[PDB]
Amino acid sequence: ALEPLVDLPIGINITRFQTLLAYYVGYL
Amino acid sequence: FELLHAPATVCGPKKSTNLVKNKCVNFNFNGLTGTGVLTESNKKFLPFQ
Ligand SMILES: *[C@@H]1O[C@H](CO)[C@@H](O)[C@H](O)[C@H]1NC(C)=O
Repeated sequence: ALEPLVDLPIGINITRFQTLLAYYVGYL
Repeated sequence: FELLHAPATVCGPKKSTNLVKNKCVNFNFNGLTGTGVLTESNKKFLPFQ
């Protein structure tokens, strides 16, 4: 199980992301 | 000043008391509330719980 590390009050509407460079990805 | 729907990140001083174990007491921890006999435990929480 993954456990909480960081929890940021910031109020943004996220819709995209990218990596700073193997590495996977799956949507919740 | 502004407040909104209020996803606040800043507040003033929060209150506190001494810890009164082994008495029936009206309690608040972190904003969660009830009434009970608070007492010491053998239970082992994880560091974030
Ligand atoms: C996020 O979307 C909501 C939709 O109601 C809007 O009220 C809010 O201003 C948006 N915030 C940002 C940072 O885009």
